[PDB]
Amino acid sequence: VNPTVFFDIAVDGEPLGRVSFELFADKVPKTAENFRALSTGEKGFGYKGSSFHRIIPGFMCQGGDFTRHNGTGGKSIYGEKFEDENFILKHTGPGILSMANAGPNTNGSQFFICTAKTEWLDGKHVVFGKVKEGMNIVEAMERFGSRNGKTSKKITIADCGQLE
Amino acid sequence: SMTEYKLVVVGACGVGKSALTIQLIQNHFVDEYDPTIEDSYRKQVVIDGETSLLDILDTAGQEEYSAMRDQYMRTGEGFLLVFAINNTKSFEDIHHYREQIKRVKDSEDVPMVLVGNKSDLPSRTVDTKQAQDLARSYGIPFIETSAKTRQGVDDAFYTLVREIRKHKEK
Ligand SMILES: *SCCCC(=O)N[C@H](C(=O)N[C@@H](Cc1cccc(O)c1)C(=O)N1CCC[C@@H](C(=O)OC)N1)C(C)C
Ligand SMILES: Nc1nc2c(ncn2[C@@H]2O[C@H](COP(=O)(O)OP(=O)(O)NP(=O)(O)O)[C@@H](O)[C@H]2O)c(=O)[nH]1
Ligand SMILES: [Mg+2]
Repeated sequence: VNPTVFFDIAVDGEPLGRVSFELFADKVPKTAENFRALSTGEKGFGYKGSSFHRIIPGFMCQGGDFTRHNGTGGKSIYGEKFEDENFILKHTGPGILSMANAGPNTNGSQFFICTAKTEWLDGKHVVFGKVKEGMNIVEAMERFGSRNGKTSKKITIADCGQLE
Repeated sequence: SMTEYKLVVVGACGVGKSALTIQLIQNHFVDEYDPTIEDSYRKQVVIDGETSLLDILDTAGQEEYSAMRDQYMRTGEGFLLVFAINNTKSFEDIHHYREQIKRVKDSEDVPMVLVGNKSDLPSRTVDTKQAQDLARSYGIPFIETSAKTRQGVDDAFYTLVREIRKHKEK
C-alpha cells in the first residue's frame, strides 16, 4: 500500500484532531518518501512540533518549517533542496497535499494542504498526497487564518508518524 | 477632509519593499526577513504643504495567479517599482512590472517612481546610470534609497505622491 501518515494538530497546545494523509508513493516515490520520513522523525529531524505558519481560508494551509520556525526554513531528507519529481497530479480540490517551493527544483520540507481547487499551481508545485481522514480538522484550522495567511493562534503538529 | 492616495509597492523578492514601507510608517529598520503575502498601511503626511492620507499596499515579491495582482494594479493610483542595487535580476524584472501596470491601466502615463534600494551596501551590481537611463526611457523619477539608513525613503514615497498630483492636473 501507499504510505499513510498522521498529524495530531494542536491549537495553542490544546488538541484539535488528527489529519491522516495517503502519500502517492506509486506515482511520486521520492517526494512521498521525504514527507514520510519527516513525519516519522526517523532521520533525527522532521515535522514534529513545527507549525502551520500560513493559513489562507478558502485557499490552503502551509507548514513544514522545522529549522527556522518562521516560514523561511526547509530541509529535505536529500539535502536542503531536491528537484521537482514530476507534475503528474494536479491541484483538483480540497485535501490535496503538495510541496511548497521558491521556484523550480527547490523542494525542501514545506508543504501545503489545499482547501479548494487551486489549478494555477499545476505544473509549479509537486502534488504527492491527499487527506484521507480528518478533513474537518483542516477546515477547523482555517478559522485561525487570515487573508494574508497570518495565524491568530499557534497551530502545531503536536505529534506525527506513520500508520502504514 | 484631505486627499487620499492608494500607493502600491512592487518588486522582486527581497528587494526591500517591506523595509522601505516600515521605515516610512514606523521609522525603524529590521534586518529580519519576513516574506510578505500582502500588508496594508496608512499614514497621514504633509507633502508640499498639502496634508494627505497615504494608503500603502506592500506586495509579495513572488507572483501568484495574476488575477489578484491585476486587482491591486487596477485600484492602485501610483506605484513604486523597487529593485535592489545588488540584485541584477531584480533590476531586469522592473520592465515586467511596468508592462503589467500599463496593460491593466491602459495608459503609458501612470504615476510611478523607480526605486534603487539597499544603497548602503557594498555589493552593488546595478550601475546608477543604468537605472537613470531606464527611468528616463519611462519618463519617471528615479530615487536611490536605503531602508537601513533611511536615505531617500520619504523622498521616494513623497515623489510618488507628487507624480500622482501632477497626473491629476493633466
Ligand atoms: S518573494 C519571497 C519568496 C519566498 C518563498 O518562495 N518561500 C517559499 C514559500 O513559502 N513559497 C510559497 C509561494 C509564495 C507565494 C507568495 C509569496 C511568497 O513569499 C511565497 C508556496 O510554496 N506556497 C504554497 C502555495 C501557496 C503559496 C501562497 O501562500 O500564496 C499566497 N505559498 C518557502 C517554501 C521557502
Ligand atoms: N542593507 C540593507 N538591507 C536591506 C535594505 N532593505 C531591505 N534590506 C534587507 O533585505 C531583506 C529583505 O527585506 P524585505 O523588506 O523583507 O524585502 P521584500 O521586498 O519586502 N521581500 P518580499 O517580496 O518577500 O516581501 C531583509 O533582510 C532586510 O533587512 C536596505 O536598504 N539595506
Ligand atoms: Mg515584503
